[PDB]
Amino acid sequence: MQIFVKTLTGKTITLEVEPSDTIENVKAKIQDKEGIPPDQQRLIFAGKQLEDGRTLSDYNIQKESTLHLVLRLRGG
Amino acid sequence: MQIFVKTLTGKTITLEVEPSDTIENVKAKIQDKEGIPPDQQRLIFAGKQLEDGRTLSDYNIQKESTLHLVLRLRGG
Amino acid sequence: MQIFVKTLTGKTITLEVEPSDTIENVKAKIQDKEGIPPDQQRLIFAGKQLEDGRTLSDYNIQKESTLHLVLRLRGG
Amino acid sequence: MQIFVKTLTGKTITLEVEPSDTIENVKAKIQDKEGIPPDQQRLIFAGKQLEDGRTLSDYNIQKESTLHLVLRLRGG
Amino acid sequence: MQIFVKTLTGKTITLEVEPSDTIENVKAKIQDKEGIPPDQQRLIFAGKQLEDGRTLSDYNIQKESTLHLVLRLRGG
Amino acid sequence: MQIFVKTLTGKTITLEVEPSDTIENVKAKIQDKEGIPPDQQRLIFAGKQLEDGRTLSDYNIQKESTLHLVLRLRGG
Amino acid sequence: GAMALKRIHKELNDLARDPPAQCSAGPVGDDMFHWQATIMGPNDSPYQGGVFFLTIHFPTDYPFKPPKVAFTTRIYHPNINSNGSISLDILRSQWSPALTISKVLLSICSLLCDPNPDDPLVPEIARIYKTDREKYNRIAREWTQKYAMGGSAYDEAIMAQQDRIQQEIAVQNPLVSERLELSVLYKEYAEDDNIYQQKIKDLHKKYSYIRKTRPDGNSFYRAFGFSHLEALLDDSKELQRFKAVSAKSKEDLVSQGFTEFTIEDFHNTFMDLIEQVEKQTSVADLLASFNDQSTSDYLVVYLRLLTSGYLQRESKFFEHFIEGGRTVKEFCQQEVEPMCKESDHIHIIALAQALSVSIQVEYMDRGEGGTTNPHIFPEGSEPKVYLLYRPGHYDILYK
Amino acid sequence: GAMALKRIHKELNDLARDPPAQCSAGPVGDDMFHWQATIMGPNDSPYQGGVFFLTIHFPTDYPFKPPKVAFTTRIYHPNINSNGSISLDILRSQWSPALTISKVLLSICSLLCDPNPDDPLVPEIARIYKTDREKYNRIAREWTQKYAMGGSAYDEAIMAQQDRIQQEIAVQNPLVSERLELSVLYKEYAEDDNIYQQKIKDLHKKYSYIRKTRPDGNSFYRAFGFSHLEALLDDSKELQRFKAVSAKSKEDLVSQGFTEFTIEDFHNTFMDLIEQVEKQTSVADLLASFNDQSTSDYLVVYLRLLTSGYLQRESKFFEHFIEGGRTVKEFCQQEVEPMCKESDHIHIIALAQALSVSIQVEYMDRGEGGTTNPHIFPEGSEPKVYLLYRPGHYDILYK
Amino acid sequence: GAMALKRIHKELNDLARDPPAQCSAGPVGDDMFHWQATIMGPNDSPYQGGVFFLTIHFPTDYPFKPPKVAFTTRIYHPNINSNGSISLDILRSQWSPALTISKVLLSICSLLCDPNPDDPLVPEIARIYKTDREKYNRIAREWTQKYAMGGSAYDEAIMAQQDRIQQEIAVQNPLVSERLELSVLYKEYAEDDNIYQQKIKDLHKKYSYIRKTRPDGNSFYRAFGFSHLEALLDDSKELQRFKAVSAKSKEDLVSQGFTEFTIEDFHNTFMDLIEQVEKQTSVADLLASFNDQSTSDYLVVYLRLLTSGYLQRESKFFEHFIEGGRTVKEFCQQEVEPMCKESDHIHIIALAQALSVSIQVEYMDRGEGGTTNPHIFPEGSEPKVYLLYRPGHYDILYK
Repeated sequence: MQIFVKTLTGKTITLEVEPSDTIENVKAKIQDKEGIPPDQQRLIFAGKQLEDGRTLSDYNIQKESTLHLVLRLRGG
Repeated sequence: MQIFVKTLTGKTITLEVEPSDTIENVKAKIQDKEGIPPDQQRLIFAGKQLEDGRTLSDYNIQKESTLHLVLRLRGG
Repeated sequence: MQIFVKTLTGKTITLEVEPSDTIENVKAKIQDKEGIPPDQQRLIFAGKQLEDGRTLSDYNIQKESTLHLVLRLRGG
Repeated sequence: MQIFVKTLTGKTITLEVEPSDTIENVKAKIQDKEGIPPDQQRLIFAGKQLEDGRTLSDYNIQKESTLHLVLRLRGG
Repeated sequence: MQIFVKTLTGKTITLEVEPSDTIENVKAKIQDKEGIPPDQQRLIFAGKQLEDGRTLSDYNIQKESTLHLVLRLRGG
Repeated sequence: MQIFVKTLTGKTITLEVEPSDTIENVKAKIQDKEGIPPDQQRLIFAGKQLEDGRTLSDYNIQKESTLHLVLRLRGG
Repeated sequence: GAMALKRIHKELNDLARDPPAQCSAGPVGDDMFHWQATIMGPNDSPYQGGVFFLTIHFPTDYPFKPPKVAFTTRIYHPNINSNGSISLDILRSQWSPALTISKVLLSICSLLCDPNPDDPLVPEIARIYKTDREKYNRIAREWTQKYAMGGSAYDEAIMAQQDRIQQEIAVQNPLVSERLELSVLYKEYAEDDNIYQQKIKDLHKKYSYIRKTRPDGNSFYRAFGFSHLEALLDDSKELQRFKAVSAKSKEDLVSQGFTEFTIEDFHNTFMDLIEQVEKQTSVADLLASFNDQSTSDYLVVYLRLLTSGYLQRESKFFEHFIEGGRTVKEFCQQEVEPMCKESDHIHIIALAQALSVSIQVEYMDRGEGGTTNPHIFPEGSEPKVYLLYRPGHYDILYK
Repeated sequence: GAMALKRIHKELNDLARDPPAQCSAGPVGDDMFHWQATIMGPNDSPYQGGVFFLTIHFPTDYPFKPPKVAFTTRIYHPNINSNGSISLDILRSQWSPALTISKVLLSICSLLCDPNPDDPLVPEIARIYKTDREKYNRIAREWTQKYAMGGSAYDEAIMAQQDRIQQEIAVQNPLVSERLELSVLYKEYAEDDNIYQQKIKDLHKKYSYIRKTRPDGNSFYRAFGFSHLEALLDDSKELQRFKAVSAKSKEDLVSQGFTEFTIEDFHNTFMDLIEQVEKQTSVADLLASFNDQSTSDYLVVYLRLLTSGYLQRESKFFEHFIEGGRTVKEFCQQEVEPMCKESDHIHIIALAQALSVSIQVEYMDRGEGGTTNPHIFPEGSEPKVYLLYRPGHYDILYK
Repeated sequence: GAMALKRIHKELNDLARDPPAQCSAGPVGDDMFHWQATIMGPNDSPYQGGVFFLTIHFPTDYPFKPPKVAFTTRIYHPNINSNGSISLDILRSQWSPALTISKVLLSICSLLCDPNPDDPLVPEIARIYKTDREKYNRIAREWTQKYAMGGSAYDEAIMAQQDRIQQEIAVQNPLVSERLELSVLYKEYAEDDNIYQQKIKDLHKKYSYIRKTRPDGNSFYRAFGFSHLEALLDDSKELQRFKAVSAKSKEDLVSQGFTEFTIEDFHNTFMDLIEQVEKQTSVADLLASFNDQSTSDYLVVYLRLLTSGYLQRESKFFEHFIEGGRTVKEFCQQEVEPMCKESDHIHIIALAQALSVSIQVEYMDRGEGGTTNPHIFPEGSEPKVYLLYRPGHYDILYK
């Protein structure tokens, strides 16, 4: 069970996850890789916004799905 | 001590608790009266979303304080 | 008998005048307030350019009319 | 001494004056012949608009000099 | 037998040549005047590009024709 | 020694020369067989255009080397 | 695409309805999706006295995406980088399709008087403003003095002022009003004012009707033109002569050094206006022509051109009739040829002699008697066209 | 002119066919001859993380002359001057008419990863790169950090990301699907997943059919609207009341401070949608209306506006029901009024009370039983409109 | 209004009528209200050798308001700030509606040679110029050297030069002349020139008629194409084979790495030209096709593409036949694919082998005899298409 997440550049990250993993947990792994703080992250699967406190299994994210990392930028 | 929780539908519910009762425990106590499963509940005390792990006195919820019940229901 | 004159900014000045007052006299009061020399001033009431040597009464400027201060800038 | 004043209409008028005669006095003397009220008159001697207070020898108007009569008439 | 060559500015140079003169010879005279190295020169008569090793007579350049100096600029 | 020269039309011509023979001489020897005047000829040996003054051993053309004949023909 | 454009037009309509004096914006030339905003430094700011330009690019899909807005003028401010990007979030995440570009505009105008060191775009300026306000105000004033005060800017600002003014004037009066009983003049003046009211009595003696014109600066040429065409709306021969001299006038002008292709259009509008009057149409139709913006204005331009032409032609005659050291052609280039410049007696005589026609003007200011004295100048003629002069303004009079 | 324009259209078609993720370009608003290119700093560059903008001006005669292309964003590079001019020669002497603007684009994108110190535009940078690469990479990274990373650029980039995402989503699902047997849901989930499959069994108990909507962020408003109109596709009086309250709603909104002319169009689309249902047309026709982009979207906008309106009207009631320190109007401006923002329970109750209508929602996530519990909220009513909630997404249910 | 646009078109017509060599301006791509001016530093200036760009924005209401004009190129001058604003007042207060943008242009061009320290925009530069002229000239020259001399402008300038040149050439000769008796050639040369005249005698021996083409750089492809189609204007089978190979040629090219959608249009023009000849129309009609700019040019482009295609296909054959160290594909990208580049022997053989057709060329320069020698190259074939080569130029010959 591994997942794929595309960033703004078109760059793809690969992640080691389980269907029962929290979304914020995933955001945390992405932080461990790229360095983007979790709160600056907004994740999207199949057009759906992923709540921090839910699990991959809740959103029907199966093996080798493709996620999206959209950065919410502070309004400056 | 007893507590108040106002649903978004306008309804108000009185609950029987103690300062050491966990949030999850309270959500269960709401499921008893209103039949709504805990994982579908998000309750707010004064602008702050309450996390399941914490107790009542953790958030400084005293006698006769008023909570606010909202359903999970985030979609688009 | 008091008059209103809008500047370039949309800023409005209030002035104490009489219908028999000279236009250059008014330009002089405006100089006393803002500091704009009279010759740098061009006054407009109801789309009409106001001659320096005439009187308010000549131009039909009644109580609480609205004038316009347009600055003729030296051509540099 | 006597003087010349050319109207803009092409007409030329001869006037009876003396070097100490004021401009207003002369404008009156023009009102006599041509019937035009003084306050409607602006007369120019060699590019310079003559002010009502001054005399003739003030502007160095000698014998047989030529003035130029124009009406007030400024509008838009 | 003298020739005319217009530069980029619209500036016209006059040159002393003979119909049997080489094109590179002409480019050389232009170098002697303006200071433009021959290799930076591209000459045009009647829309035709002039080969370095040919003669004016080859291109039908008669007395008082008009040439064109277009500078090939190094690509930087 | 004898030499080879390939025309652009696909034809191949064998010539009788010696290392001290000038390029112009060779172009004449080509005019003999193919009837093409020398000044209309540009021949290339290994990417390098041969100048009329030089000899064969100048360009290091050995026994059984292959030249390439192209016509002048530059226009537009 | 389509609905986006339509919407942009609606927004421009709204912004034109209630014009802001301090901050306005509008399309650049032809382009509807490219606007330029002119916002004035608010008084009681450090930015006071400055003029700041913005560029506005409407996305091809609108209102659904917010407009892209940025300062071209450099400005010192915690929420605006020297790159020019504005940091308020109704332009980014908080944008509703129901919002107007006007709301955005005064959102920025508001952002000037009251900055936002909460969520700063420029951390350093934020720090300065939040801690030492002296330095902030001083620096900001210096930056205004440098970048916002240039000799480009002030021209644009004043241009905007003028446009606002005669837009209000435009919505107030039409270019040429319908024929009016001059009793209406009684309303224009206070009962407190006796002298004017009685001069209106005296004017009521001589003339039955009055036709008002816009106080746009061109009022003399507008009135003169309209009344003089309406005069030949009947007379058979006068129309012919007028048409002839007006036709030759173009050639005279071109020969006088005016570039033909430019004045050709204006001449065309003029001759077309003579054409509507050629075979008589009721006054209301040519009036309808005169109330069209560009037609009327083109006519005004041509009349000014004629004025300047005859002025320079006879130049050694008028040369001593002008105040100042200006030559005659300089006077033409300054006080006559350009639009919206006020006209004087010299202009009237010049235009009259240019078209070879008669004019009478009733001067009404402050009389010793109620008498408002007439002025007829071709000398001693019998003019059939009458104008009312009040200070700063010309109108048409009908006997 | 003609063929140049046609060609430009062809090139845009080709570039749209196989979109580059890193470097894309397109027309600015209306103008076909003016394009803006967004090219991303390639990873394993110094330019990594940066976003660089280009302007592209197609000559009036095209393809015969090459397009004029230049960086608006400042960049450190031997082949690009701080003036912005790009020094590769397919843009100057080597340009064939057979070349595409795409070729140019990836020619530049290639020029980034692999510069060209052979024929340098900027001699100094060339020297630095050719000799000391450390300094080059460091400086280039700093320049990227300064000029290419601004809070503008990034907005545009992320905008592009979003657009790509819901373009893929768009080609995946239609805005509103045809009425479907909900057995199809069985396909959406793995056989490995038992709990969901059995909750689908339990959902199959209660409801016969399902109608899917696009996961575009507006799915709730879209579903709610469609199903609630389709509900009055028959009922005679309900259509009347709904039409009445929806008609008054505009006036309430305008009176609530919304600018009328903007919301007028959206209101019009709404009322027209009520008009198609007024005299009953088969569900397929109003569905055909809902599958048009801008019509459906306009409707969504209006529903959001109603939501915000009633939210602010009753504001002191909802005030304590919202997480965070935001006021109610701030919550409206952020989480409701703008498009594509997710909707919550508060939104549903608000819209329901706004139109005074009944709603039932079937919550399906992970059950202790197979039971998917209903929620009916007007309190204790008898709702004829049913919606299926799955996490992150709303759908329509038919009993 | 739209009269503004019409006027702008008139002004562009006037500016095109009498083109200034030093300072010209014109619209940017599609936009009529946005122009770019290219003004050259006048000789006997400090600004000599420099190229200065201006932007011109015509107000939506024109001529009534003056155009907004500013230098994009930085310049040292008392009347122009580094902000770019020009300080002459025909652009501000003195603007008449009768003025032309050309007048403005040479007003600025005049402002360069003769500045105006009377009413300075930049007080310091004014002081320097008025007091020490040495320093002024030196500094101004340095500023020219820096800002105005960049590798970006010079391209545009030279582009303009080229355009002027083949515009004159265009008005001189048509793309393809009518069939002419070659006695006309006698007129082209002086009686002083014996050798050429007698070579014309010798050419008169072999050929009856001559058809001239434009010396635009494409003359070979133009002539080759026209004469080779006109050749199959009768022959039944040759038209078929030519059509077949020309049809397959597109697929070969696309397969060779050329982007299809670009070359598709050119291929279409080619095949349409074969279509006009398919069912025979008189030579005059296809000639009428060849005298249309873009049709003929599109054909030329395709012929160049074929040339390059077969050149790269057989590349290891031609590889040693090219001067310089260039590879074959580089040679194609440089000396063949782009328009207006001169063609050589290699091009002729390549195109001939590409279409599999026969060609004969009569070389006429300076003979030892009057003899102008033929060249037939497919080797030893019997060519029905004849061309006249004179140095720098190709023409068609008819026996």
